[PDB]
Amino acid sequence: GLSAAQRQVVASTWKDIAGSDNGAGVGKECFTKFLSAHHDMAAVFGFSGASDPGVADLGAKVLAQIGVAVSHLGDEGKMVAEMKAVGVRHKGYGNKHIKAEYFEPLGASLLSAMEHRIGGKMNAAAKDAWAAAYADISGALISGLQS
Ligand code: HEM
Repeated sequence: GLSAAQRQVVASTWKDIAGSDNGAGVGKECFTKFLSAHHDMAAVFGFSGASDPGVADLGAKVLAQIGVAVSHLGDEGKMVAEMKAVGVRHKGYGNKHIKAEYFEPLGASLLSAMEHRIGGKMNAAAKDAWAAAYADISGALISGLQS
């Protein structure tokens, strides 16, 4: 699971990529590749491919969640309180599908995008900490997900 160092290496890489945009250019470029490589979900998000500005609307709003979740990682006292609520919302979306199997990929593929901003600071302890933490952030959302 998350370690004492990874949990810290997470808040150290989120205070640079998000900064003020909170990951605005991290979700629009992350979900974009996901929607494309994943056409079965492109219709679930509400786009016609990886060329719709709507993606930046979801990723930008999704990245923020991970940001608020990066300040807790193991702290599931409140972090899961909001994330768990997201799942309860996804289960009541329009596609009526959503799967945690897609979360991992959308999470791992996200790290490949993070390097875009802190490409000079994204070190091994940074991509491995967010790769293991993304499982707890997106995983905690699977609590209220899947009605
Ligand atoms: C890969 C599986 C996922 C699918 C298919 C999915 C799909 C969606 C869809 C369809 C929407 C709303 C579409 C619209 O804008 O009309 C949405 C919103 C959202 N998703 Fe996801 N999502 C997934 C994973 C995640 C994960 C892992 C997170 C957490 C990091 C997340 C966080 C959010 C947030 C925060 C919103 C917006 C809620 C708000 O209005 O505040 N989603 N998602």
